[PDB]
Amino acid sequence: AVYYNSWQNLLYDSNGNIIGFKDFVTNKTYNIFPCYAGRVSAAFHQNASSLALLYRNLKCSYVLNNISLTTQPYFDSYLGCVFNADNLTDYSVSSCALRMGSGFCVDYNSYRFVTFEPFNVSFVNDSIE
Amino acid sequence: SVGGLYEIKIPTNFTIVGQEEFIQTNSPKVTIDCSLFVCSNYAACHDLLSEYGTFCDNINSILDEVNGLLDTTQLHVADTLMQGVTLSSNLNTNLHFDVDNINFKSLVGCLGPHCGSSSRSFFEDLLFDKVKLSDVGFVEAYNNCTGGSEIRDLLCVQSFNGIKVLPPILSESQISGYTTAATVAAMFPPWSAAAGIPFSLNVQYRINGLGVTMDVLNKNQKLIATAFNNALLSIQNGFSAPNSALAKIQSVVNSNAQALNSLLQQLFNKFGAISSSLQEILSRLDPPEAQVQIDRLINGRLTALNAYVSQQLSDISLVKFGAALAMEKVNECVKSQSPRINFCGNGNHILSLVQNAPYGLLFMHFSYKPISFKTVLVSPGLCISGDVGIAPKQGYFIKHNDHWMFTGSSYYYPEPISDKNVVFMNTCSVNFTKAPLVY
Amino acid sequence: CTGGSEIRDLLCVQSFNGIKVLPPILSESQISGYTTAATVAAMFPPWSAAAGIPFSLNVQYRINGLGVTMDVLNKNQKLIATAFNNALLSIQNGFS
Amino acid sequence: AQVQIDRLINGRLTALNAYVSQQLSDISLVKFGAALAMEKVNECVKSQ
Amino acid sequence: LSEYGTFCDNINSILDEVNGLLDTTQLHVADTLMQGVTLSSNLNTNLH
Ligand SMILES: *[C@@H]1O[C@H](CO)[C@@H](O[C@@H]2O[C@H](CO)[C@@H](O[C@@H]3O[C@H](CO)[C@@H](O)[C@H](O)[C@@H]3O)[C@H](O)[C@H]2NC(C)=O)[C@H](O)[C@H]1NC(C)=O
Ligand SMILES: *[C@@H]1O[C@H](CO)[C@@H](O[C@@H]2O[C@H](CO)[C@@H](O)[C@H](O)[C@H]2NC(C)=O)[C@H](O)[C@H]1NC(C)=O
Ligand SMILES: *[C@@H]1O[C@H](CO)[C@@H](O[C@@H]2O[C@H](CO)[C@@H](O)[C@H](O)[C@H]2NC(C)=O)[C@H](O)[C@H]1NC(C)=O
Ligand SMILES: *[C@@H]1O[C@H](CO)[C@@H](O)[C@H](O)[C@H]1NC(C)=O
Ligand SMILES: *[C@@H]1O[C@H](CO)[C@@H](O)[C@H](O)[C@H]1NC(C)=O
Ligand SMILES: *[C@@H]1O[C@H](CO)[C@@H](O)[C@H](O)[C@H]1NC(C)=O
Ligand SMILES: *[C@@H]1O[C@H](CO)[C@@H](O)[C@H](O)[C@H]1NC(C)=O
Repeated sequence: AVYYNSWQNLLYDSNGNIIGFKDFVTNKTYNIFPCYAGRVSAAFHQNASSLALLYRNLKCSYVLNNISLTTQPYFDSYLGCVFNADNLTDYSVSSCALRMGSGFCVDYNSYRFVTFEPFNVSFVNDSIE
Repeated sequence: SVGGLYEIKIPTNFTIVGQEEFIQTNSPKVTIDCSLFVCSNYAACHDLLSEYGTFCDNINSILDEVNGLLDTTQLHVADTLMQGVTLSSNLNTNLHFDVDNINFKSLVGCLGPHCGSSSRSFFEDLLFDKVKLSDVGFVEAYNNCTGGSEIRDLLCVQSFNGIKVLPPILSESQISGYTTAATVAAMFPPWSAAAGIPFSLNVQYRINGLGVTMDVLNKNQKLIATAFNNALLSIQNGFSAPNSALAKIQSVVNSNAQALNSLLQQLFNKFGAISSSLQEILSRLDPPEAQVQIDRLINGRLTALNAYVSQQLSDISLVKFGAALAMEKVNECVKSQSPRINFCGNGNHILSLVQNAPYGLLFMHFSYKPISFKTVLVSPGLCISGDVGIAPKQGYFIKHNDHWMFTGSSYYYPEPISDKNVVFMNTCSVNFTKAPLVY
Repeated sequence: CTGGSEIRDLLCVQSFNGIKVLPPILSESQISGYTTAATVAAMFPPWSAAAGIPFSLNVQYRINGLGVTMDVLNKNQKLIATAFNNALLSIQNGFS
Repeated sequence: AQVQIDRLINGRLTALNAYVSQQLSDISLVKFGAALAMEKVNECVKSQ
Repeated sequence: LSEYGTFCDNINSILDEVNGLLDTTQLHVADTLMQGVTLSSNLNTNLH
């Protein structure tokens, strides 16, 4: 940072939060960022003994390294890191009680993460020409 | 009237014009964590907020109902697009993109799952590229909040304060697949969206229904097709200008972003407390007085949430009204041609088409536009033979070469009077022009 | 509200407390101009609001479409016009 | 005076928020009525 | 009142949105009335 004059040591935003500082001892300059905060989207089925968890917009490496370790299987879906559900987006369902967004559904037999395709075209094998 | 005749301007030439209409059918699914918004990470606040009891449960319950209404609405719109659509399994949009000299290549995406999420058409691609915060735009913005970027996106600050936009239950790529399928359903047999006939014949019969003789239509077929695809190109090019449909689409994103920004700014109001920061209160006062200050902030923030909830319910009522109109236009302008004059856009409406759009549908309405006119003397009826009356169907009687002839009302073309273009009456009315020599 | 009158109109008290009704962007005189134009568009050629035919013929064809033979309509045209303008007078008088 | 005035400010701001929420609700009905009136102009007056 | 910050700004912003919806609606109604209207310049309602 180059903006700190001799009498200045704190960088403020328009709302009066501190967003940076210059250290009085070392003269080193740092930006300050908020620690991550967020919800877990848990999908539950009455016939199940566990939850399928979605950490929206988080990659599984970040969840495991910075939030919490777990024994559950996990994968990086389009929506974020999914725990305790099998990655089956190649499979598709026409009805879904556990709608996650963007055409993704949680289905329960374990949990599966699958695509939601509620409508089809009717197909005929007749010539176009 | 001079004698029995009136002066009328009848068109002598015409073109097809295209008009865009965006209709909003969806909105950003805002979700609030009331506990995280009101109290952040501070245990002394979470304690006091728990003594307010159900207020956060009520806020969450209303927003979950509102978001369920949006999800149900998006399903009903997709069902309306897919209703009755039948396609040939031989259809391949990589080769099959134009028919009868009319070009649909820009309106048709990838068809079938072998191409993946590429089912967005060139027209829809061109429309989505001008709107940053679509569904995929929100998913990418929130994906970047843990990227360590020096850019302080307000969407990240909102999400860390418990204000977040969820994706819709169907992705815009699925809806773009449904609008693609509903479009090609008018192009090729069985023509399930085009009354079971070829698209060019449907256009021709629709123009004829305006009072244009078929004899000009089926000789000008090339000029009609070129007018049609020129109108479509003019609609596409019109998004580069300050377009009113694109302005409406951006206003949906802007009004949402403004409302979320105002809700975030409510965290920085003091509401008559010593500070708007829970960190400052809890580092200045002990529990007996810190409670009195924090309780003012809790009342301020819970009042702001109740105000935002009441505005959100009011807005989603307008989104349901807009979606009901869009389903009615898909049914009565795109899949069929209902006998309602200004419903499917202004003027002499020929036919309509639909494409996906951020938070809605974009309709293209095509209309018969007169280019030049002839002033002519017309009779609204004739009294003929044994005082039998005749009236013209979708047209007028005219003197041509000192002989009575018919012409269509939307295009000047004198043709002989016959039972094909006439309504009979057993008695002619008064002020019908006398013509004993006819028939 | 600044006329100095002894009358204490509630609209003046509301306005002095910051509550005020603004006029619409188009005056009701302009709108009554538009409804006048839309009305005369059925009276005279080109009959742009009356399907491109004289108003009395449009009325006659609309009645015929209900299942009334054309013969009685074009014979009773004076009676139909009198019934029509009597109905219009009945609406105007019915506002009193 | 601050302690009293702050009760009046909360009362009056609460009343404005209630009036605003009513006004939004009413104007939704005005838009619905105007959409119907345009439909009647098109489908009863300008055509049948 | 200034320590309540954005409360009056929110009240003004919602009422300005509401009044803009009314104005846009009145324009759309007038457009619907005038749509397609063609009159003769010879027309004079003092005699016809
Ligand atoms: C009537 O039947 C004929 C024959 O099936 C149809 O003619 C075909 O029409 C397409 C346009 O839709 C022609 O495509 C053109 O090809 C040239 C290159 O050769 C290209 O430069 C143009 O941009 C355009 O894509 C196609 O050549 C033509 N084929 C033949 C054998 O004439 C016709 O469309 C049918 N309908 C009507 C109303 O005539
Ligand atoms: C940190 O920055 C301060 C301010 O520039 C430095 O203090 C000044 O150092 C110069 C050179 O020795 C003196 O002429 C000034 O009188 C000092 N004081 C002030 C208030 O300007 C300080 O030396 C820096 N320290 C480190 C470790 O970088
Ligand atoms: C989740 O499962 C899907 C479906 O099996 C995987 O997507 C396929 O990945 C392979 C390798 O990249 C590609 O060849 C296929 O074309 C992909 N199919 C589709 C439908 O996209 C996906 O990679 C899996 N993801 C994880 C993290 O396990
Ligand atoms: C939709 O099509 C897929 C693939 O053929 C099929 O698995 C599914 O059962 C169909 N669903 C409906 C509702 O037709
Ligand atoms: C179309 O499908 C039916 C039923 O499977 C079959 O009898 C017919 O031979 C098929 N025709 C073609 C061209 O695939
Ligand atoms: C109709 O208008 C177009 C565009 O001005 C012109 O190319 C065409 O020759 C005209 N046709 C007639 C019959 O006037
Ligand atoms: C997200 O971050 C990547 C890497 O910094 C960047 O390429 C991309 O444009 C960003 N997208 C958004 C919406 O911020």
